[PDB]
Amino acid sequence: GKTITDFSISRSVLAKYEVINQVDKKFILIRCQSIHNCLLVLVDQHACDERIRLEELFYSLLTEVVTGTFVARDLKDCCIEVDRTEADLFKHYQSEFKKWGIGYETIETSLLEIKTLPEMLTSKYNGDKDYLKMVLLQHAHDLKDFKKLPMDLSHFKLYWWKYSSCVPTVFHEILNSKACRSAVMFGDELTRQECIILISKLSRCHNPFECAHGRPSMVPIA
Amino acid sequence: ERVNVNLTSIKKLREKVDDSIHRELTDIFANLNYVGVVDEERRLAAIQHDLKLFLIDYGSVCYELFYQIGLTDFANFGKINLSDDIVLYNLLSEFDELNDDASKEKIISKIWDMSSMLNEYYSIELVNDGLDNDLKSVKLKSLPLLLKGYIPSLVKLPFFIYRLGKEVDWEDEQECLDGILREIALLYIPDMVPKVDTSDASLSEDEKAQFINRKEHISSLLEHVLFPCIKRRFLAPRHILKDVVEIANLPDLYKVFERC
Ligand SMILES: [Zn+2]
Repeated sequence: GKTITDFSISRSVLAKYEVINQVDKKFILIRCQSIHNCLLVLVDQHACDERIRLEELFYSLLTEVVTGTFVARDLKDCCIEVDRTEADLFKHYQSEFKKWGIGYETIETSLLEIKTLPEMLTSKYNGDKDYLKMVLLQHAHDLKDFKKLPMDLSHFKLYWWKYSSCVPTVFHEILNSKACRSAVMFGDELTRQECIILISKLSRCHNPFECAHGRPSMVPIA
Repeated sequence: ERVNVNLTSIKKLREKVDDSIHRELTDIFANLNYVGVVDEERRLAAIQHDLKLFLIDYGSVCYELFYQIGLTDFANFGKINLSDDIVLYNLLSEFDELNDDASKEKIISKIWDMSSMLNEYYSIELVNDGLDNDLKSVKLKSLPLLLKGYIPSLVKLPFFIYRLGKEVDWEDEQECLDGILREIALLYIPDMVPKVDTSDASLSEDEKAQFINRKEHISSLLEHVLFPCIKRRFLAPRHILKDVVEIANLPDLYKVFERC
Protein backbone atom coordinates (compact mmCIF):
# COMPACT_ATOMS: atom_id res chain seq x y z
CA GLY A 1 0.00 0.00 0.00
CA LYS A 2 1.02 3.61 -0.80
CA THR A 3 0.62 6.96 1.03
CA ILE A 4 1.23 10.74 0.36
CA THR A 5 4.74 12.04 1.37
CA ASP A 6 3.64 15.63 2.44
CA PHE A 7 1.34 14.35 5.29
CA SER A 8 4.27 13.07 7.49
CA ILE A 9 6.61 16.17 7.15
CA SER A 10 4.54 18.41 9.57
CA ARG A 11 4.47 15.80 12.44
CA SER A 12 8.27 15.14 12.17
CA VAL A 13 9.03 18.94 12.33
CA LEU A 14 7.95 19.48 16.02
CA ALA A 15 9.55 16.10 17.07
CA LYS A 16 12.98 17.43 15.87
CA TYR A 17 12.83 20.49 18.20
CA GLU A 18 14.11 21.52 21.68
CA VAL A 19 13.02 24.39 23.98
CA ILE A 20 15.39 27.35 24.41
CA ASN A 21 13.14 29.51 26.71
CA GLN A 22 10.09 31.82 27.23
CA VAL A 23 10.32 35.15 25.29
CA ASP A 24 8.56 38.49 26.28
CA LYS A 25 6.29 36.36 28.62
CA LYS A 26 4.24 35.67 25.39
CA PHE A 27 6.25 33.08 23.42
CA ILE A 28 8.24 29.88 23.76
CA LEU A 29 11.40 29.95 21.58
CA ILE A 30 12.26 26.49 20.10
CA ARG A 31 15.16 25.20 17.92
CA CYS A 32 15.22 22.45 15.24
CA GLN A 33 21.26 17.93 11.15
CA SER A 34 18.67 17.31 8.32
CA ILE A 35 17.48 20.99 8.29
CA HIS A 36 16.70 21.02 4.49
CA ASN A 37 13.24 22.71 4.77
CA CYS A 38 12.83 23.01 8.62
CA LEU A 39 15.52 26.38 12.69
CA LEU A 40 14.08 28.98 15.14
CA VAL A 41 10.35 29.02 15.88
CA LEU A 42 8.37 31.30 18.25
CA VAL A 43 5.31 29.50 19.76
CA ASP A 44 2.44 31.57 21.26
CA GLN A 45 2.17 30.11 24.82
CA HIS A 46 -1.57 30.95 24.99
CA ALA A 47 -2.34 29.32 21.56
CA CYS A 48 -0.19 26.27 22.55
CA ASP A 49 -1.94 25.65 25.94
CA GLU A 50 -5.37 26.41 24.35
CA ARG A 51 -4.73 23.69 21.66
CA ILE A 52 -3.65 21.08 24.25
CA ARG A 53 -6.82 21.83 26.31
CA LEU A 54 -9.14 21.92 23.27
CA GLU A 55 -8.20 18.41 22.06
CA GLU A 56 -8.59 17.03 25.68
CA LEU A 57 -12.12 18.58 25.78
CA PHE A 58 -12.90 17.27 22.23
CA TYR A 59 -11.67 13.76 23.20
CA SER A 60 -13.87 13.79 26.37
CA LEU A 61 -16.94 15.01 24.41
CA LEU A 62 -16.73 12.47 21.55
CA THR A 63 -15.83 9.54 23.92
CA GLU A 64 -19.06 10.39 25.85
CA VAL A 65 -21.12 10.60 22.60
CA VAL A 66 -19.63 7.48 20.81
CA THR A 67 -19.99 5.29 23.98
CA GLY A 68 -23.51 6.71 24.69
CA THR A 69 -22.42 7.97 28.15
CA PHE A 70 -22.96 11.71 27.29
CA VAL A 71 -25.14 13.22 30.09
CA ALA A 72 -28.64 14.46 29.11
CA ARG A 73 -30.13 16.52 32.00
CA ASP A 74 -33.99 16.66 32.04
CA LEU A 75 -35.50 20.07 31.22
CA LYS A 76 -38.87 21.45 32.43
CA ASP A 77 -41.18 24.26 31.09
CA CYS A 78 -39.41 24.33 27.68
CA CYS A 79 -41.66 24.55 24.60
CA ILE A 80 -40.59 26.55 21.54
CA GLU A 81 -42.89 27.84 18.75
CA VAL A 82 -41.78 26.53 15.31
CA ASP A 83 -43.10 26.86 11.70
CA ARG A 84 -44.44 23.83 9.74
CA THR A 85 -41.17 23.54 7.73
CA GLU A 86 -39.17 23.90 11.02
CA ALA A 87 -41.33 21.22 12.76
CA ASP A 88 -40.80 18.91 9.69
CA LEU A 89 -36.99 19.57 9.86
CA PHE A 90 -36.93 18.76 13.62
CA LYS A 91 -39.18 15.66 13.19
CA HIS A 92 -36.69 14.48 10.48
CA TYR A 93 -33.56 15.03 12.68
CA GLN A 94 -34.97 13.92 16.15
CA SER A 95 -32.74 10.75 16.17
CA GLU A 96 -29.63 12.87 15.33
CA PHE A 97 -30.22 15.47 18.14
CA LYS A 98 -30.70 12.58 20.66
CA LYS A 99 -26.99 11.62 20.07
CA TRP A 100 -25.95 15.03 21.53
CA GLY A 101 -28.36 14.84 24.52
CA ILE A 102 -30.92 17.09 22.80
CA GLY A 103 -34.16 15.20 23.45
CA TYR A 104 -37.44 16.60 22.15
CA GLU A 105 -40.95 15.87 20.77
CA THR A 106 -42.90 17.64 17.96
CA ILE A 107 -46.52 18.68 18.87
CA GLU A 108 -49.10 19.47 16.06
CA THR A 109 -48.77 26.55 14.87
CA SER A 110 -46.51 23.60 15.93
CA LEU A 111 -44.48 23.40 19.20
CA LEU A 112 -41.06 21.82 19.94
CA GLU A 113 -41.05 20.29 23.47
CA ILE A 114 -37.45 19.95 24.74
CA LYS A 115 -37.33 17.10 27.31
CA THR A 116 -33.51 16.76 27.87
CA LEU A 117 -30.35 18.86 27.18
CA PRO A 118 -26.60 18.19 27.81
CA GLU A 119 -25.17 20.03 30.90
CA MET A 120 -22.94 22.08 28.50
CA LEU A 121 -26.00 23.37 26.58
CA THR A 122 -28.17 23.85 29.75
CA SER A 123 -25.45 26.32 30.94
CA LYS A 124 -25.21 28.22 27.60
CA TYR A 125 -29.04 28.38 27.12
CA ASN A 126 -29.81 29.78 30.66
CA GLY A 127 -33.61 29.97 30.10
CA ASP A 128 -33.31 31.75 26.70
CA LYS A 129 -35.81 29.86 24.45
CA ASP A 130 -34.96 32.26 21.54
CA TYR A 131 -31.24 31.30 21.78
CA LEU A 132 -31.99 27.52 22.02
CA LYS A 133 -34.27 27.64 18.93
CA MET A 134 -31.62 29.55 16.89
CA VAL A 135 -28.89 27.09 18.01
CA LEU A 136 -30.92 23.91 17.26
CA LEU A 137 -32.09 25.39 13.89
CA GLN A 138 -28.46 26.20 12.94
CA HIS A 139 -27.53 22.48 13.34
CA ALA A 140 -30.70 21.14 11.66
CA HIS A 141 -30.00 23.53 8.70
CA ASP A 142 -26.30 22.50 8.69
CA LEU A 143 -27.35 18.81 8.42
CA LYS A 144 -30.02 19.60 5.76
CA ASP A 145 -27.52 21.74 3.73
CA PHE A 146 -24.75 19.02 3.94
CA LYS A 147 -22.44 21.43 5.91
CA LYS A 148 -22.38 18.90 8.79
CA LEU A 149 -22.39 15.14 8.26
CA PRO A 150 -24.49 12.99 10.71
CA MET A 151 -22.93 10.99 13.60
CA ASP A 152 -22.37 7.42 12.40
CA LEU A 153 -22.31 4.99 15.39
CA SER A 154 -22.07 1.87 13.11
CA HIS A 155 -18.21 1.80 13.52
CA PHE A 156 -18.46 0.62 17.19
CA LYS A 157 -9.34 2.81 19.29
CA LEU A 158 -11.43 6.03 19.50
CA TYR A 159 -9.84 8.70 17.27
CA TRP A 160 -12.01 11.71 18.22
CA TRP A 161 -10.76 13.75 15.19
CA LYS A 162 -12.48 11.28 12.77
CA TYR A 163 -15.83 12.46 14.32
CA SER A 164 -14.67 16.11 14.99
CA SER A 165 -16.55 17.42 11.90
CA CYS A 166 -19.95 15.98 13.09
CA VAL A 167 -19.79 18.12 16.26
CA PRO A 168 -22.46 20.93 16.18
CA THR A 169 -21.16 24.57 15.98
CA VAL A 170 -22.66 25.46 19.43
CA PHE A 171 -20.61 22.60 21.06
CA HIS A 172 -17.47 23.70 19.11
CA GLU A 173 -17.88 27.34 20.30
CA ILE A 174 -18.39 26.20 23.94
CA LEU A 175 -15.29 23.91 23.85
CA ASN A 176 -13.16 26.69 22.19
CA SER A 177 -14.19 29.25 24.86
CA LYS A 178 -13.57 26.80 27.78
CA ALA A 179 -10.06 25.89 26.44
CA CYS A 180 -9.28 29.60 25.80
CA ARG A 181 -10.25 30.68 29.36
CA SER A 182 -8.38 27.77 31.01
CA ALA A 183 -5.15 28.41 29.02
CA VAL A 184 -2.04 30.33 30.14
CA MET A 185 -2.16 34.05 29.13
CA PHE A 186 0.25 36.74 27.82
CA GLY A 187 2.43 38.14 30.62
CA ASP A 188 2.27 34.86 32.57
CA GLU A 189 5.54 33.48 33.98
CA LEU A 190 6.70 30.09 32.68
CA THR A 191 9.79 28.17 33.83
CA ARG A 192 11.93 26.40 31.14
CA GLN A 193 10.57 23.06 32.55
CA GLU A 194 6.95 24.39 32.14
CA CYS A 195 7.78 25.43 28.49
CA ILE A 196 9.29 21.92 27.86
CA ILE A 197 6.02 20.24 29.13
CA LEU A 198 3.81 22.57 26.96
CA ILE A 199 5.79 21.92 23.74
CA SER A 200 5.90 18.15 24.62
CA LYS A 201 2.07 17.98 24.95
CA LEU A 202 1.68 20.19 21.80
CA SER A 203 3.84 17.81 19.70
CA ARG A 204 1.36 14.98 20.66
CA CYS A 205 -1.63 17.07 19.37
CA HIS A 206 -3.55 16.09 16.22
CA ASN A 207 -3.34 19.70 14.98
CA PRO A 208 -0.52 21.58 16.80
CA PHE A 209 -0.26 24.41 14.20
CA GLU A 210 -3.38 26.41 15.15
CA CYS A 211 -5.23 27.76 18.22
CA ALA A 212 -8.95 27.16 19.03
CA HIS A 213 -9.91 30.09 16.68
CA GLY A 214 -8.23 29.00 13.39
CA ARG A 215 -5.14 31.24 13.79
CA PRO A 216 -1.46 29.98 13.93
CA SER A 217 0.05 28.68 17.21
CA MET A 218 3.66 29.28 16.05
CA VAL A 219 5.71 31.34 13.53
CA PRO A 220 9.22 30.50 12.11
CA ILE A 221 11.74 33.34 12.72
CA ALA A 222 15.15 31.94 11.49
CA GLU B 1 -4.03 8.23 -20.17
CA ARG B 2 -5.50 7.05 -16.82
CA VAL B 3 -3.21 6.90 -13.75
CA ASN B 4 -3.53 3.98 -11.27
CA VAL B 5 -4.37 5.02 -7.68
CA ASN B 6 -3.02 2.56 -5.05
CA LEU B 7 -3.60 4.74 -1.92
CA THR B 8 -5.00 2.75 1.07
CA SER B 9 -7.08 5.83 2.08
CA ILE B 10 -8.85 5.85 -1.33
CA LYS B 11 -9.35 2.02 -1.25
CA LYS B 12 -10.98 2.23 2.26
CA LEU B 13 -13.17 5.21 1.17
CA ARG B 14 -14.38 3.21 -1.88
CA GLU B 15 -15.17 0.11 0.29
CA LYS B 16 -17.25 2.39 2.62
CA VAL B 17 -19.30 3.55 -0.42
CA ASP B 18 -19.57 0.02 -1.95
CA ASP B 19 -20.79 -1.42 1.42
CA SER B 20 -23.36 1.41 1.88
CA ILE B 21 -25.10 0.94 -1.55
CA HIS B 22 -28.82 -0.08 -1.26
CA ARG B 23 -29.62 -2.45 -4.22
CA GLU B 24 -33.45 -1.81 -4.40
CA LEU B 25 -33.08 2.00 -4.03
CA THR B 26 -30.44 2.07 -6.84
CA ASP B 27 -32.89 0.18 -9.16
CA ILE B 28 -35.40 3.10 -8.76
CA PHE B 29 -32.70 5.55 -9.99
CA ALA B 30 -31.27 3.24 -12.75
CA ASN B 31 -34.80 3.04 -14.33
CA LEU B 32 -36.08 6.58 -13.46
CA ASN B 33 -38.42 8.70 -15.57
CA TYR B 34 -37.86 12.36 -14.69
CA VAL B 35 -41.07 14.42 -14.37
CA GLY B 36 -39.85 17.83 -13.14
CA VAL B 37 -39.10 20.22 -10.24
CA VAL B 38 -41.49 20.28 -7.23
CA ASP B 39 -39.54 22.77 -4.99
CA GLU B 40 -36.47 24.86 -5.98
CA GLU B 41 -35.84 26.02 -2.37
CA ARG B 42 -36.07 22.58 -0.67
CA ARG B 43 -34.47 20.99 -3.81
CA LEU B 44 -37.34 18.54 -4.52
CA ALA B 45 -38.17 16.89 -7.88
CA ALA B 46 -40.65 14.22 -9.11
CA ILE B 47 -39.69 11.00 -10.88
CA GLN B 48 -41.59 7.89 -11.95
CA HIS B 49 -40.34 4.34 -11.42
CA ASP B 50 -42.55 1.52 -12.86
CA LEU B 51 -46.13 2.73 -12.10
CA LYS B 52 -45.11 4.57 -8.87
CA LEU B 53 -44.45 8.33 -8.52
CA PHE B 54 -41.54 9.42 -6.26
CA LEU B 55 -40.47 12.66 -4.54
CA ILE B 56 -36.63 13.02 -4.65
CA ASP B 57 -34.30 15.41 -2.74
CA TYR B 58 -32.06 16.13 -5.78
CA GLY B 59 -29.67 18.27 -3.65
CA SER B 60 -28.97 15.12 -1.58
CA VAL B 61 -28.77 12.83 -4.68
CA CYS B 62 -26.36 15.26 -6.48
CA TYR B 63 -24.22 15.47 -3.28
CA GLU B 64 -23.81 11.67 -3.22
CA LEU B 65 -23.42 11.57 -7.05
CA PHE B 66 -20.58 14.17 -7.19
CA TYR B 67 -18.83 12.56 -4.15
CA GLN B 68 -19.00 9.17 -5.99
CA ILE B 69 -17.71 10.65 -9.35
CA GLY B 70 -14.99 12.29 -7.22
CA LEU B 71 -13.89 8.94 -5.69
CA THR B 72 -14.14 7.01 -9.02
CA ASP B 73 -12.32 9.70 -11.10
CA PHE B 74 -9.81 10.60 -8.29
CA ALA B 75 -6.47 11.90 -9.79
CA ASN B 76 -8.00 11.56 -13.34
CA PHE B 77 -10.05 14.81 -13.58
CA GLY B 78 -10.41 17.19 -16.51
CA LYS B 79 -9.92 20.89 -15.81
CA ILE B 80 -12.41 23.80 -15.84
CA ASN B 81 -10.22 26.81 -16.75
CA LEU B 82 -11.06 30.18 -15.13
CA SER B 83 -10.36 40.20 -17.96
CA ASP B 84 -11.82 38.07 -15.08
CA ASP B 85 -9.54 36.98 -12.15
CA ILE B 86 -10.09 34.74 -9.00
CA VAL B 87 -8.09 35.73 -5.85
CA LEU B 88 -8.64 33.58 -2.69
CA TYR B 89 -7.92 36.53 -0.30
CA ASN B 90 -10.68 38.54 -2.12
CA LEU B 91 -13.17 35.61 -1.85
CA LEU B 92 -12.69 35.35 1.96
CA SER B 93 -13.62 39.09 2.40
CA GLU B 94 -17.35 38.06 2.37
CA PHE B 95 -16.97 36.51 5.88
CA ASP B 96 -17.15 38.82 8.96
CA GLU B 97 -15.69 35.98 11.14
CA LEU B 98 -12.34 36.48 9.29
CA ASN B 99 -11.98 40.15 10.43
CA ASP B 100 -8.14 39.82 10.78
CA ASP B 101 -5.31 38.96 8.31
CA ALA B 102 -4.06 36.01 10.48
CA SER B 103 -7.44 34.16 10.27
CA LYS B 104 -7.75 34.65 6.43
CA GLU B 105 -4.05 33.81 5.74
CA LYS B 106 -4.25 30.60 7.88
CA ILE B 107 -6.94 29.25 5.49
CA ILE B 108 -4.92 30.20 2.33
CA SER B 109 -1.71 28.71 3.89
CA LYS B 110 -3.33 25.28 4.62
CA ILE B 111 -4.52 25.09 0.97
CA TRP B 112 -1.35 26.66 -0.64
CA ASP B 113 0.98 24.27 1.35
CA MET B 114 -0.81 21.25 -0.24
CA SER B 115 -1.18 22.84 -3.75
CA SER B 116 0.81 20.02 -5.47
CA MET B 117 -1.54 17.39 -3.90
CA LEU B 118 -4.71 19.42 -4.79
CA ASN B 119 -3.62 19.87 -8.43
CA GLU B 120 -2.43 16.23 -8.95
CA TYR B 121 -5.31 14.37 -7.23
CA TYR B 122 -8.19 16.89 -7.55
CA SER B 123 -7.26 19.21 -10.51
CA ILE B 124 -7.72 22.20 -8.08
CA GLU B 125 -5.01 24.39 -9.69
CA LEU B 126 -3.53 27.03 -7.40
CA VAL B 127 -1.03 29.54 -8.85
CA ASN B 128 0.79 32.45 -7.09
CA ASP B 129 2.24 35.34 -9.19
CA GLY B 130 5.06 36.40 -6.82
CA LEU B 131 7.05 34.43 -4.21
CA ASP B 132 5.78 31.59 -1.90
CA ASN B 133 5.51 34.05 1.09
CA ASP B 134 2.77 36.26 -0.54
CA LEU B 135 -0.60 34.64 0.27
CA LYS B 136 -2.47 37.79 -0.91
CA SER B 137 -1.67 36.97 -4.60
CA VAL B 138 -2.65 33.21 -4.43
CA LYS B 139 -5.19 32.53 -7.25
CA LEU B 140 -7.42 29.61 -8.39
CA LYS B 141 -6.64 28.67 -12.06
CA SER B 142 -8.76 25.51 -12.52
CA LEU B 143 -11.37 23.19 -10.89
CA PRO B 144 -12.08 19.43 -11.54
CA LEU B 145 -14.55 18.63 -14.38
CA LEU B 146 -16.73 15.92 -12.75
CA LEU B 147 -19.41 15.89 -15.44
CA LYS B 148 -19.13 16.73 -19.17
CA GLY B 149 -21.53 19.57 -20.07
CA TYR B 150 -21.84 20.67 -16.43
CA ILE B 151 -20.20 23.80 -14.95
CA PRO B 152 -20.75 24.34 -11.17
CA SER B 153 -22.19 27.67 -9.95
CA LEU B 154 -19.39 29.90 -8.54
CA VAL B 155 -21.87 31.42 -5.98
CA LYS B 156 -20.70 28.64 -3.55
CA LEU B 157 -16.96 29.17 -4.47
CA PRO B 158 -16.11 31.61 -1.53
CA PHE B 159 -17.63 28.94 0.80
CA PHE B 160 -15.59 26.16 -0.90
CA ILE B 161 -12.22 27.90 -0.09
CA TYR B 162 -13.39 28.84 3.45
CA ARG B 163 -14.44 25.22 4.22
CA LEU B 164 -11.30 23.85 2.48
CA GLY B 165 -9.18 25.50 5.23
CA LYS B 166 -11.54 25.60 8.27
CA GLU B 167 -13.55 22.31 7.76
CA VAL B 168 -10.94 19.97 6.14
CA ASP B 169 -8.51 18.11 8.50
CA TRP B 170 -5.13 18.32 6.69
CA GLU B 171 -3.41 16.21 9.43
CA ASP B 172 -4.77 12.81 8.26
CA GLU B 173 -4.66 11.34 4.71
CA GLN B 174 -8.08 9.57 4.72
CA GLU B 175 -9.94 12.44 6.56
CA CYS B 176 -8.26 15.08 4.34
CA LEU B 177 -9.03 13.30 1.05
CA ASP B 178 -12.62 12.45 2.17
CA GLY B 179 -13.12 16.10 3.29
CA ILE B 180 -11.87 17.56 -0.05
CA LEU B 181 -14.29 15.20 -1.93
CA ARG B 182 -17.17 16.41 0.37
CA GLU B 183 -16.26 20.08 -0.31
CA ILE B 184 -16.19 19.51 -4.12
CA ALA B 185 -19.57 17.65 -3.93
CA LEU B 186 -21.09 20.56 -1.89
CA LEU B 187 -19.73 23.14 -4.42
CA TYR B 188 -20.98 21.01 -7.36
CA ILE B 189 -24.57 20.51 -6.13
CA PRO B 190 -27.13 22.82 -7.84
CA ASP B 191 -27.97 26.02 -5.86
CA MET B 192 -31.17 26.44 -3.81
CA VAL B 193 -33.55 29.01 -5.31
CA PRO B 194 -35.33 30.72 -2.33
CA LYS B 195 -39.07 31.56 -2.71
CA VAL B 196 -39.93 35.10 -3.93
CA ASP B 197 -43.60 36.29 -3.77
CA THR B 198 -44.54 37.05 -7.42
CA SER B 199 -47.97 38.44 -6.33
CA ASP B 200 -46.23 41.06 -4.07
CA ALA B 201 -46.53 44.44 -5.90
CA SER B 202 -43.73 46.01 -3.73
CA LEU B 203 -40.96 43.86 -5.39
CA SER B 204 -39.27 45.16 -8.60
CA GLU B 205 -39.68 43.65 -12.13
CA ASP B 206 -35.91 42.77 -12.08
CA GLU B 207 -36.20 40.59 -8.89
CA LYS B 208 -39.30 38.81 -10.30
CA ALA B 209 -37.68 38.16 -13.73
CA GLN B 210 -34.38 36.83 -12.28
CA PHE B 211 -36.33 34.46 -9.93
CA ILE B 212 -38.17 33.05 -13.02
CA ASN B 213 -34.83 32.79 -14.91
CA ARG B 214 -33.18 30.98 -11.93
CA LYS B 215 -36.16 28.53 -11.89
CA GLU B 216 -35.89 27.94 -15.69
CA HIS B 217 -32.11 27.32 -15.34
CA ILE B 218 -32.40 24.65 -12.58
CA SER B 219 -35.28 22.95 -14.54
CA SER B 220 -33.10 22.92 -17.74
CA LEU B 221 -30.07 21.68 -15.72
CA LEU B 222 -31.89 18.76 -13.98
CA GLU B 223 -33.60 17.60 -17.18
CA HIS B 224 -30.71 17.82 -19.69
CA VAL B 225 -27.65 17.26 -17.47
CA LEU B 226 -28.16 16.04 -13.84
CA PHE B 227 -30.99 13.40 -14.01
CA PRO B 228 -29.58 11.65 -17.21
CA CYS B 229 -26.32 11.31 -15.17
CA ILE B 230 -28.21 10.17 -12.00
CA LYS B 231 -30.01 7.54 -14.17
CA ARG B 232 -26.72 6.44 -15.82
CA ARG B 233 -24.30 6.06 -12.87
CA PHE B 234 -25.88 6.95 -9.46
CA LEU B 235 -25.60 4.24 -6.77
CA ALA B 236 -28.03 4.99 -3.92
CA PRO B 237 -26.57 4.70 -0.37
CA ARG B 238 -28.81 3.35 2.47
CA HIS B 239 -28.90 6.75 4.28
CA ILE B 240 -30.71 8.34 1.24
CA LEU B 241 -33.83 6.11 1.87
CA LYS B 242 -35.55 9.05 3.66
CA ASP B 243 -34.72 11.37 0.66
CA VAL B 244 -36.82 9.04 -1.67
CA VAL B 245 -40.58 9.07 -0.83
CA GLU B 246 -43.46 7.37 -2.76
CA ILE B 247 -46.18 10.04 -3.29
CA ALA B 248 -48.49 8.07 -5.67
CA ASN B 249 -49.22 4.52 -6.88
CA LEU B 250 -50.67 5.30 -10.32
CA PRO B 251 -52.64 1.93 -10.70
CA ASP B 252 -54.78 3.03 -7.65
CA LEU B 253 -55.47 6.35 -9.47
CA TYR B 254 -56.65 4.71 -12.78
CA LYS B 255 -59.83 3.35 -11.06
CA VAL B 256 -60.86 6.96 -10.04
CA PHE B 257 -60.94 8.02 -13.77
CA GLU B 258 -61.63 4.53 -15.35
CA ARG B 259 -65.36 5.01 -16.19
CA CYS B 260 -64.37 8.54 -17.43
ZN1 LIG C 1 -7.74 32.10 23.36
